[PDB]
Amino acid sequence: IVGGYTCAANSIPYQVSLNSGSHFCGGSLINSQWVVSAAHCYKSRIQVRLGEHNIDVLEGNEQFINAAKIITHPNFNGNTLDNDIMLIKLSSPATLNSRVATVSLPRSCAAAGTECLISGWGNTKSSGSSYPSLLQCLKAPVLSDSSCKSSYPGQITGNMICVGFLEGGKDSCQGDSGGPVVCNGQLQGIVSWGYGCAQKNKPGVYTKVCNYVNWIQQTIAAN
Amino acid sequence: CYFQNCPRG
Ligand SMILES: [Ca+2]
Repeated sequence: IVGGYTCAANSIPYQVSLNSGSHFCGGSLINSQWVVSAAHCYKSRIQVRLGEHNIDVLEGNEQFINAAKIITHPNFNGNTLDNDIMLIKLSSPATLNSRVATVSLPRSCAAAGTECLISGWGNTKSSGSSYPSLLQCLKAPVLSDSSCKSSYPGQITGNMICVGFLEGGKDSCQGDSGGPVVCNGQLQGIVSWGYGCAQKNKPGVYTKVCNYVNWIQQTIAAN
Repeated sequence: CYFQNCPRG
């Protein structure tokens, strides 16, 4: 997250860190046994870390659970990143408490202008790099579909939404992928891709979660 | 990722 702030200790209890030796992607807890993330974050071996604040120090609220089932959307396209959504079923149920909570799926798609909360342990620099130990937060508005497409000509599908600032400076970045975009307590987006990080006229592009509610519920019910 | 489109993983 570039241009954000350090989140209040465990003020994003639904945030998860996908680990395979080290943090490589984010995700979000939607129920005691399932995590939603980005399909491009796929790996054959994944340890899900819950209740994380400072990913480099054991604080005492963490729960480390191995992923049992890893299911990428059947229509995921690695070249366009269309349908960049993935579901993970934990090997054992997560214990829900004050530091580990689930986030609600959307009842309807978010309207342009809706302010949301984006979070992650990704790069905080637009040039070079700097990875934080503490979870970073960023408040940003959903952009009109028109704006989104004009920023990324011929690259925006109906399954993508832009969230951020055309002026640049504040944005998600490498390491934030799979992370949540929450608007009014509902998961509306998943960190997917973008042109560089925090560049003007190049806001972050996110998976439009409201288009996948049916698929998510059906996949969970079937597995 | 600099001056190009890339996933943010
Ligand atoms: Ca920790």
